[PDB]
Formats: sequence, C-alpha cells, structure tokens
Amino acid sequence: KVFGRCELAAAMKRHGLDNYRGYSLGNWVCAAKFESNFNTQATNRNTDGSTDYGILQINSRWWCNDGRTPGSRNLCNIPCSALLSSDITASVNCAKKIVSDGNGMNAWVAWRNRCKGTDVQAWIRGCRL
Ligand code: NA
Repeated sequence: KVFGRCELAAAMKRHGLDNYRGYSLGNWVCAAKFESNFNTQATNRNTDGSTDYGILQINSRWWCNDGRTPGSRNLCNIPCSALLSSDITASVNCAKKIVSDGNGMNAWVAWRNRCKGTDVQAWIRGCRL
C-alpha cells in the first residue's frame, strides 16, 4: 500500500508515534517519505546481505527474520514480511523499539540525511489531525 502523506500521518499518530522519544510526527512522516516513498511494500538490499523492509525500512540484521541474513537478530520477534503489510501496526511497534535502541532516529539514514535539522512540521501541514 502506498499511503498518502496525511493518511500516513493520521495512522502514525493513532499508533502513538507523535512525540515518541521526543520525535514530533513530522519527523516520522519525513522519514517514511525518504526511506520508502510511503510504500509499505518497499524492500532494499544492504551490502552486508541484510535487507530493509517496509514503510520505515527496518533492517533484518537486527529487527526481523527474513531467513537469509545469517547470524542476525530478530529483536522485534517478527518475520520481515510482516513489515510489508498494509497494516502498519508491526512497523510502528518495531520502530518504537528501534528509536529506543540508543541512537534515536539516527537509525534511519534517510531521516538523518534528509529530515534531521529541517522544518519537519511541513510534512504534516494541511493535515486534519
Ligand atoms: Na534477522
């Protein structure tokens, strides 16, 4: 599922991401835009042989099981395919653990490089939230 911008903002807010670990909703929306283009089905291979999955590009090296990332962890205790669902529950719940891991939203490289330090409230402008 490819979410609309305000559609995703509303879902992320419902699931408790607005201000989670002090990150305002626009940070999360911006991150999703640049990680996945708002597409739950996005997958991307990494150089270490892990893959990033879903709307927030969650990595199989640590967070989910995809059966082809030897020596990896599964800290969200989910198959990585769960992160591709049109239902973003699993992705959100797992993102909460990630952003609590120590480095905050710097875990999302597109957030770091394209959202951090920018006017991220623009990403929710016009949304009835
Ligand atoms: Na894994």
